[PDB]
Amino acid sequence: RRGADDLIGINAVLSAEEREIRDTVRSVVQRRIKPHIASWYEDGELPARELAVELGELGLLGMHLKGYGCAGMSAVAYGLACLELEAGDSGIRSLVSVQGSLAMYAIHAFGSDEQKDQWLPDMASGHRIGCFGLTEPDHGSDPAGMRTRATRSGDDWILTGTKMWITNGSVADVAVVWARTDEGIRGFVVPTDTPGFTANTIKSKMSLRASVTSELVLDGVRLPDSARLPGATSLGAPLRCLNEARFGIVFGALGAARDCLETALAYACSREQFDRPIGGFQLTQQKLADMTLEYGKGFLLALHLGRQKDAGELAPEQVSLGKLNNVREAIEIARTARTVLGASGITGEYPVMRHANNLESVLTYEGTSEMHTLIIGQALTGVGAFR
Amino acid sequence: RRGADDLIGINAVLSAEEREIRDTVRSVVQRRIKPHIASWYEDGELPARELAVELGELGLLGMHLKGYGCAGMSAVAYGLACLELEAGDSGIRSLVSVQGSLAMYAIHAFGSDEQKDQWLPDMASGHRIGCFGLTEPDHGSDPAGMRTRATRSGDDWILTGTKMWITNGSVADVAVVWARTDEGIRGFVVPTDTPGFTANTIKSKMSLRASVTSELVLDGVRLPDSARLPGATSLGAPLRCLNEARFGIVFGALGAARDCLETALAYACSREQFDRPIGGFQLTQQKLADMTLEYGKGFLLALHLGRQKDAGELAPEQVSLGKLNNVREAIEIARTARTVLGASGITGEYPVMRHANNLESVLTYEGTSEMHTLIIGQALTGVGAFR
Amino acid sequence: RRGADDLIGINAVLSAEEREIRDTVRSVVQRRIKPHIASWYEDGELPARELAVELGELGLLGMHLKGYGCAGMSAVAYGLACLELEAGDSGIRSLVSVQGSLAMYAIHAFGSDEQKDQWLPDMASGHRIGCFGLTEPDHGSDPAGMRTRATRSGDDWILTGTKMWITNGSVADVAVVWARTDEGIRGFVVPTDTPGFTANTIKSKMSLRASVTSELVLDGVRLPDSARLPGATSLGAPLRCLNEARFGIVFGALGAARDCLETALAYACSREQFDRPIGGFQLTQQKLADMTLEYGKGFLLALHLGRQKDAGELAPEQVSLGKLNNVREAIEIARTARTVLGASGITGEYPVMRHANNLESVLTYEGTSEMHTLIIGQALTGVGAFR
Amino acid sequence: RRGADDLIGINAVLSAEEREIRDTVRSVVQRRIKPHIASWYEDGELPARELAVELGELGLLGMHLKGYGCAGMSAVAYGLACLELEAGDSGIRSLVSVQGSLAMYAIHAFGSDEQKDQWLPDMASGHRIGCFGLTEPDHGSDPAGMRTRATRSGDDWILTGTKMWITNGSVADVAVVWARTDEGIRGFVVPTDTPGFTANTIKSKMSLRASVTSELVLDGVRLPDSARLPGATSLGAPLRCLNEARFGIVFGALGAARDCLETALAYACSREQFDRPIGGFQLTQQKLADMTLEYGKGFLLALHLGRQKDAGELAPEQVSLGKLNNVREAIEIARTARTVLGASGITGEYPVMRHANNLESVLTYEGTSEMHTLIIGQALTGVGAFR
Ligand SMILES: Cc1cc2c(cc1C)N(C[C@H](O)[C@H](O)[C@H](O)COP(=O)(O)OP(=O)(O)OC[C@H]1O[C@@H](n3cnc4c(N)ncnc43)[C@H](O)[C@@H]1O)c1[nH]c(=O)[nH]c(=O)c1N2
Ligand SMILES: Cc1cc2c(cc1C)N(C[C@H](O)[C@H](O)[C@H](O)COP(=O)(O)OP(=O)(O)OC[C@H]1O[C@@H](n3cnc4c(N)ncnc43)[C@H](O)[C@@H]1O)c1[nH]c(=O)[nH]c(=O)c1N2
Ligand SMILES: Cc1cc2c(cc1C)N(C[C@H](O)[C@H](O)[C@H](O)COP(=O)(O)OP(=O)(O)OC[C@H]1O[C@@H](n3cnc4c(N)ncnc43)[C@H](O)[C@@H]1O)c1[nH]c(=O)[nH]c(=O)c1N2
Ligand SMILES: Cc1cc2c(cc1C)N(C[C@H](O)[C@H](O)[C@H](O)COP(=O)(O)OP(=O)(O)OC[C@H]1O[C@@H](n3cnc4c(N)ncnc43)[C@H](O)[C@@H]1O)c1[nH]c(=O)[nH]c(=O)c1N2
Ligand SMILES: [Cl-]
Ligand SMILES: [Cl-]
Ligand SMILES: [Cl-]
Ligand SMILES: [Cl-]
Ligand SMILES: [Cl-]
Ligand SMILES: [Cl-]
Ligand SMILES: [Cl-]
Ligand SMILES: [Cl-]
Repeated sequence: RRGADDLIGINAVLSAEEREIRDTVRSVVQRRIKPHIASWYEDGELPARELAVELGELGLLGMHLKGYGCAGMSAVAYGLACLELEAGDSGIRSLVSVQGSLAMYAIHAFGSDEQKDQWLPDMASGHRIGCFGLTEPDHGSDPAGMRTRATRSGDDWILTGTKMWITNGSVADVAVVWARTDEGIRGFVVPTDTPGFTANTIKSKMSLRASVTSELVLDGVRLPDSARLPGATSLGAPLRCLNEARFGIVFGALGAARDCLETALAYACSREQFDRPIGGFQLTQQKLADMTLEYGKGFLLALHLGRQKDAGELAPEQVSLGKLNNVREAIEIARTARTVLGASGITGEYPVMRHANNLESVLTYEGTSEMHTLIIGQALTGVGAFR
Repeated sequence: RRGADDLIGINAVLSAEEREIRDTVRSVVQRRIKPHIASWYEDGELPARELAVELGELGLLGMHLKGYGCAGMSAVAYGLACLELEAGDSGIRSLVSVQGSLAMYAIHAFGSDEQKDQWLPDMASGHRIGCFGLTEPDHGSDPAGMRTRATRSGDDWILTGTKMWITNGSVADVAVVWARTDEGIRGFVVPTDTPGFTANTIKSKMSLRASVTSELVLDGVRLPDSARLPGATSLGAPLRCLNEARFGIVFGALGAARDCLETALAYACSREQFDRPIGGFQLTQQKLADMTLEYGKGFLLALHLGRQKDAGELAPEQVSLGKLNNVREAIEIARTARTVLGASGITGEYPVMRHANNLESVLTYEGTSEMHTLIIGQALTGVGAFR
Repeated sequence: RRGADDLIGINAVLSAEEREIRDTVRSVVQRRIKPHIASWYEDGELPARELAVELGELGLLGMHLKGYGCAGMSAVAYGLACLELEAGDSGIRSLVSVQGSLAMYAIHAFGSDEQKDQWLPDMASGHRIGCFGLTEPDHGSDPAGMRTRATRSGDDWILTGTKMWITNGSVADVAVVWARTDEGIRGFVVPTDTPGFTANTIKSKMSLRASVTSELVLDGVRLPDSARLPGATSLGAPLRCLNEARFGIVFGALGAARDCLETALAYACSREQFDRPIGGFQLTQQKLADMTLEYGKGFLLALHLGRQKDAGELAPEQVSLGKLNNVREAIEIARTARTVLGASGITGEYPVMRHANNLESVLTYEGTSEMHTLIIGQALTGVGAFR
Repeated sequence: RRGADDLIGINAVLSAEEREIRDTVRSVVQRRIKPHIASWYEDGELPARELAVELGELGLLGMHLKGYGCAGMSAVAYGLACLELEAGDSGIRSLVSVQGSLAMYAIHAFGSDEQKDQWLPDMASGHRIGCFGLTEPDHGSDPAGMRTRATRSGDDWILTGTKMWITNGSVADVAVVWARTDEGIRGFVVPTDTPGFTANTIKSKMSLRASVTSELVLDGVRLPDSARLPGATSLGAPLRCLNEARFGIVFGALGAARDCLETALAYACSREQFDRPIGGFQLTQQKLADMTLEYGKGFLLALHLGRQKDAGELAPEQVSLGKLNNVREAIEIARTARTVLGASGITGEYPVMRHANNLESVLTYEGTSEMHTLIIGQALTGVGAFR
């Protein structure tokens, strides 16, 4: 029996430095996440604040950023880290994506030196948690239509609106909030203790239950001009953040896929029915071959994109190739794997249903499958088809 | 806007009697199931005993059986009832399938007059709950390999083994248990208070959470010969029961599909993005068209099979056409529908994730997709390919 | 071994009258089409004029029309006839569709009594061949944009434009030609000997090679006002004709599917590999089950639509369900069947490649898959998404 | 507008040497193959002998072999060459695959020095054409079951049997023929002028029409022992040859895909319907995105396998990943591309139907999709499921 990674030949196309980072994160996941995750997911509650500190002190927050206590690792090493985190759980990887590639990235890329120096080192250590308030109840795929507004009042700004589906929102110390102004989209560094700001936890989730997801109500929150991100002057600012986060998801989704594929492979060799291992039936082999193919193609695509990113050669339409492909192929792998487990596959004895349900959120967030199709389509044709 | 049933033209191919039964069950579901189901599913607990009484007193237990207080309705009317029940929830329809088409059916078909007279009227009223113990930890798709044994001891039988994944097991008054004997497979009517018999509820389910699913331990349970089902003399007896239950699932799965499709259709007309209803985008219309097609083809297949069943013309390989097709197409409808809802689709605000997760169990139980493929294949070729 | 029709149970849902018509057409196909079709297809040439006479004298032209020597058969019987014709070859069924459901239908529905009396009886006998000139080089899916014009000159009309992909065009005696005028779309009965009218046969076809497909050049063709179809006053006139033809295709495509499925079933039982019939392998059974399911669902959909049509209950969006589904599922059946035949499947020893290539034209013509998706989508949502 | 190769970023992961070879072969294809291929394919006839000389003198026969006038290029460069050849036509690439990776390879790997010195330089120049006789009428996927026999007669061998579907057979000077003997499978270098040897061209092909495909009849062909390949002592010998040829197909199939994708991309930008380029509709963009993804994933898989092959790290189950994936994804690309062209796509004005029909043979030969599934399955599970 050859495992999927062995059959694909993954280690041989990575460096020793990359493999070391991957191995380090895998060990963190096996030790600190996997023993608890079934319970956190079932309960829909996790010690998010304590976990952020743990992960930050381990060097896992802001991994792809430079300075301020961050790891400054390569795009490929960061990708491998995300893959390992998500093999643990997509909710856990989501906490990390929002912290580093959304909230910290926004401050790193568009913030004043005062904002960077105030927030980034404590965010890298996990002692202060961020969130990224873009989506609203009525505006998700079309953030250009956002209705949260920032209006001037003397030297201050007044922020009024509601953000929805905001990861980490209820446990966040700081919110990077996007708003429309009379001169275009702007972003603000919003301490969550500011009067007028409330965060409400979303309950009854059937996906991403080991993550905090919130409504943010900005009920006329008054901020000084110094709270504005000076470098953010258009919708392109939040979109640059999304493209950073999307890259991590390109790798991350493959971790959930891998965990499911490995589960199905092991089960197909151990479980017998009709006097042979179920892996000895053609219909089982078809599934295992198909899943291994999409995992391997997805990994080679992710690695290619990461190598391009490190070389400085990576556009949003290229990231969209990876995001469109790897998330939908991952969720199909999870679904197929569950069928191989039969009834055993319907409980948290195995990770497959958790992965499959989690991947519903990953499929939708950071641009739906349709959004990525249209981004790629526009690149290929020169014609937008969003409207 | 035309709804899916209107576009397909369903009412015109049903009788007034059939439509009345359908409407009656729909009203029961809307009144007695839908207001509570989100909570029952989340909690993984429901008042199963009280619900059985409610459903029985409403005429909904043993619907397709004749006599003993049962409705004696046609195959088509029974199918429509199952569709409505499952549009409520597959777990609820499962409680009903096990009660009527498995446990009562077995007694009705193979029982002595003493067994029928003792058990069936109280089962039809819901005052006594049954379960059907075929599957074991190591034998599911291949029940011919079952290892639960029944051995003679004087005039008594001693039953020893474990059954697993048994719907209603922990709340059952009576268990119809299948065992191997020196002269072939036999079935027994096992009061669950018999010494040596225990039932343990399976927890941590990610599917069918509004149903009771159990392990049955038969630790040398001593029964008189009068507990044996006299008419059951081979594996064909439990298989006849499965074919009755499978028929109800052929219709039932379409109810979960319908509920999801209707949800997606309504949302596509109400939700706007990029300044139009999302139903005004081609990619949305593709989904809605594809889902409506598979729902309608699945319904026409179910109706055809039901008409054959009423005419006396329905073989197991024909039932397998419906079971193979309608469950996998239903789960694909649920999955696709969830994508149309975006983030809103990930909570129990909408029924789609519950339906999709429930359908995992329906896909596996009563013969997996692979089993039905091989049943149809053997019919088409004359050659078995199970081994 | 049960054949697909036997497993589905088709004869039991048809009348004796319907079965008789079906059987009669099957015999015509077996005797007059199947012995020659491989040669006609390879050559890309067939005795179309002689064949039209044969088919007309057999009662097969204008089958669903009433009067003028036409059969006046039901929608269901007509459908079954089309299925049998296409099981022979889609090109042959195309000749018939254009003759009856397009060219004759247009005259029957919108013509003057003079036009009907002049043309229809000789068209029903096959002694005069029609064609239906809607599509142009630059306008296919959007016939509202057609640029062929009809302009008044005294009491005459002058028709100027080019029609393209016109079945029967080079062998037609009469062309029903659609044109834009200052008062909307109009249709004309155009004798093909009219000065200025030329028809050029399209060559190098890789599909529908046993059909004549042509360019029509109307180079200022002068016609009296009596050539205008008086009842045709908008784009809805040619669209009504298309909806008649589409209905026949709903059934027709299933004939090509059936022929391929039957071929694969027979081969799977006869061909041995690895010491068993290839039908004894699970992967083969998967294909045979899947194909049989889509054939049967497609047939039940077609029959349902035909029963609605006879009852007067059939809208264009309902026809589109059948056209969208049955053509794409038929072509997938043909493709899958070819794989079962291995190398033997690549020559005209078997009909599968001819059917698969023919179905490319059927998938595109009478509204592409995308057009039908959007017709169904608009019906479901109330919102057009063509633009 | 970004082309597919540009969007994927292919040149940046190749060397200048690799790009030069690719470019050289592309120019040969554009100049010597593309102007004639529509006619050769339609006619089912090509100047195969003259073409072999042309290709050999250009260095394109035996590209991956060392010595004897062969190019000795890397696995990656050879792959790129095959991709370019097949973008021309799969039939043409097939002539090359059989010449180099089957017939020459067999002699190179298992032949005596006398055989190598006699045959290989004239095969590399194209002045002598080879074929590879493994498949028989009744044994294709299971060559272990072959019935062509070689029996000893004094110091001679007598070869008796029929080989079928043999590329280049009717134009071959030499046939590498596999036979069963009393001591296992053996291979023979068979001059085609040997008495008793006849080759018959297979006609009525609907695929690979620009290739010669033949029946070989070995009617008691008498050969000296020196005709035996000394190094071939089991079924593993012909299988090693297949694994060499399969590798070239992993790349080759992507060339047919590319040509189709490029065709669809150009057409989507040029063709207007409903007042916009058809590439401006969402359903068109979905197709273009999906095709580009599978082309790019397939290319990254091929390149990965080629890099492994050059490093000495490439097993048959790894080759099977590429063969299974790239051929079925290529044929799906061709099919999808044809739909984008509408009616224009059904003639040889565009290359898509030729590519799609050619790929039917590529899907089947060198191991069917099912064979590759089972090779991968056995590697993953340790259990064979062929029987
Ligand atoms: C658990 C979780 C966590 C988060 C988030 C979501 C979830 C579920 N998101 C929000 C996420 O980014 C958001 O859900 C997506 O952008 C999709 O937006 P909507 O859900 O509003 O769907 P929306 O209403 O946009 O779309 C609904 C459906 O219509 C389709 N559609 C929309 N426009 C279309 C068009 N023009 N053409 C074709 N189809 C179209 C969509 O693809 C989708 O299928 C978030 N956000 C945030 O700011 N910060 C965060 O931390 C997170 N985290
Ligand atoms: C919630 C719920 C509720 C119930 C039940 C299940 C569940 C999940 N069932 C049990 C159910 O019938 C059982 O799960 C199925 O028969 C499948 O058996 P296993 O789960 O053991 O899978 P099993 O181990 O048989 O199969 C595992 C996988 O291997 C495949 N496979 C097996 N044999 C194969 C072959 N020869 N060729 C190809 N593939 C093959 C299967 O298709 C599946 O994908 C049950 N039972 C009962 O007796 N009473 C009840 O009330 C219920 N209720
Ligand atoms: C062999 C044969 C025979 C005939 C015919 C065709 C063929 C191949 N037809 C013509 C046929 O009706 C025509 O090909 C189709 O209507 C499609 O039009 P075009 O080929 O111009 O494609 P067109 O250019 O319209 O479309 C090209 C592609 O773009 C897509 N597309 C177009 N608009 C779109 C939109 N708004 N949104 C999304 N996608 C869109 C299409 O679905 C297609 O995939 C015909 N005609 C006739 O009048 N009489 C006849 O007898 C016949 N017979
Ligand atoms: C144009 C062209 C050109 C060539 C060739 C073919 C063609 C079409 N081939 C022959 C080719 O290698 C051969 O067609 C394939 O190996 C498949 O064998 P059969 O066609 O006999 O199908 P076969 O009869 O083996 O299989 C029929 C079907 O059954 C399936 N099947 C078979 N066994 C199965 C199993 N155990 N489980 C599941 N499914 C199974 C197959 O996958 C296939 O779908 C060839 N050969 C050669 O020696 N030299 C050459 O040059 C060429 N060239
Ligand atoms: Cl991050
Ligand atoms: Cl746009
Ligand atoms: Cl029941
Ligand atoms: Cl069997
Ligand atoms: Cl007709
Ligand atoms: Cl529109
Ligand atoms: Cl070669
Ligand atoms: Cl084997």
